[PDB]
Amino acid sequence: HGYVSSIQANGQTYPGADPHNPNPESPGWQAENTDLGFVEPSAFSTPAIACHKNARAPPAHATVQAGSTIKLTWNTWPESHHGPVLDYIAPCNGDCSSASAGSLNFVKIAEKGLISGSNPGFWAADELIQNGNSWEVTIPANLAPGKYVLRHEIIALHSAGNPNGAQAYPQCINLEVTGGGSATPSGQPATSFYSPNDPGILFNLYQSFDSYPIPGPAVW
Ligand SMILES: [Cu+2]
Repeated sequence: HGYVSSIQANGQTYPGADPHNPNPESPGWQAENTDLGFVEPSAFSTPAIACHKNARAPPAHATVQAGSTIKLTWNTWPESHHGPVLDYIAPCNGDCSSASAGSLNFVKIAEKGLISGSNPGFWAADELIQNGNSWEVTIPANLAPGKYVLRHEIIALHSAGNPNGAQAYPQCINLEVTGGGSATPSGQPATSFYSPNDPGILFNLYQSFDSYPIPGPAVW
């Protein structure tokens, strides 16, 4: 349990989207993750998996040049919640202030899963804790200018050995990308990412293994 509480682009720092205090200057999507909780695998076929429960587009955006870095800080992250950290992006039409999360066509732009070991092993989520509860996302240098939605996610696997036990923590952020990129992605809705029986979703931390198959589509 946790949420993205701060968003940095050089510098400019923005507050994250606290579900108990919707804030007009935050570029984080305004969701009903009031427990700072997760979306369960049975909901991976519903719009909740895009930007979290009942998420609504915010009226602010972070501005960032293609090729530069966004640094995201979580308010906290528990050591128990081992799992991958994944980043996706979708173009957004219009000013992105009325966009439906379920209609966004995302591509994956970065991922990290198991780093080393097993039972339970050391994971991207553990690195995120060691970094200071923070993660960096590089916006692809050839991404064309425009309005986009960044979807940053941890999938916690501490109960994922049981059916419906994985816990997905998506957090969406409105971006305006600037610069000299030329390419636009051809993505798919977030309901296409994951299934309850994917090997990286139904995954037992508490045994020996030497790899982890990261779920979702290929990095763009
Ligand atoms: Cu939790």
